[PDB]
Amino acid sequence: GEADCGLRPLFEKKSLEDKTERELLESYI
Amino acid sequence: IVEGSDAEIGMSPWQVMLFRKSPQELLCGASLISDRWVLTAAHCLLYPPWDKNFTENDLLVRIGKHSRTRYERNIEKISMLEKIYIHPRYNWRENLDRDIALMKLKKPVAFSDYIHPVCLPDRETAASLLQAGYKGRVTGWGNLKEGQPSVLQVVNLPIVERPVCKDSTRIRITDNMFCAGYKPDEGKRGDACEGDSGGPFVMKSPFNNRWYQMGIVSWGEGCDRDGKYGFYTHVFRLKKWIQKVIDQFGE
Amino acid sequence: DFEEIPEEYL
Ligand SMILES: N[C@@H](Cc1ccccc1)[C@H](O)CNS(=O)(=O)c1ccc2ccccc2c1
Ligand code: NA
Repeated sequence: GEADCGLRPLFEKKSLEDKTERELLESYI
Repeated sequence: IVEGSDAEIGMSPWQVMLFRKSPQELLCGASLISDRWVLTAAHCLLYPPWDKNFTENDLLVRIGKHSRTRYERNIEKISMLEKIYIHPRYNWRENLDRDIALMKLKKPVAFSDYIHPVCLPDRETAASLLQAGYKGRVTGWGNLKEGQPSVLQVVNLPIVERPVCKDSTRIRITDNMFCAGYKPDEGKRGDACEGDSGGPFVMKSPFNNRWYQMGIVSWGEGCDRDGKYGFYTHVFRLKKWIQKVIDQFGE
Repeated sequence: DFEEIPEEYL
């Protein structure tokens, strides 16, 4: 897997959440 | 995408558009897995019953996009293909088993706020996250109904139980596919639709906060129909073929 | 329907 893969410059990288990723996290029960 | 919403800017920086040179048109979606490799669905390139068979020179890839139709000056990077690889056991005759393909770009694309690769899962990530009820995310510029979006669209959809998937269709379902979508009881809606194929079904690991590409938008019977689900290529199950292609032919 | 892309790409 590529070192920095899957971390988004305008979100993960600056620790901002997008509008609906919490819905995903809430689904991982 | 049907019943989705507008993407935020830089929300899906691995989203790639497959774009036909002549006529100039959207063929499919795709995703960036490294600076020289783009992943898509085999049927976006080869589907003989509809006389579809693109070679490298028929196609361009457009990375960093948000608007469907705009040429996004200083934001997007358009790339030419060096070579296309279609899974040797891709089954276009029967059920789109192994609906996967890689495209190698002629030069590295430069990463930016708008351009960044997605992770591919490992066995443990797949075992952990590919569970009925767990939601992933589908993005694309495809039809808004079974009309067309101004900007990249997004919807989050739950993975559905294997039996339910099979009981929804007369097509023979393989272990290289999973379906996702809300049930009629579940109230909510949403689906991939025409033009979204090849694009990524992704999930964000709660363990390392990374986005992983779990599926590739493969097929459905209509878009957002009650009692029907979208089918996705199971990326981990085909990862050895991926690694093989990249290791043999990449640098 | 699509905006014209630079000809360097075509
Ligand atoms: N958006 C398309 C995707 C597609 C296009 C061409 C070939 C395969 C898939 C629709 O989902 C296609 N819908 S379909 O015509 O009902 C269909 C569904 C399942 C199939 C399975 C194997 C082969 C062809 C299929 C066509
Ligand atoms: Na449905």
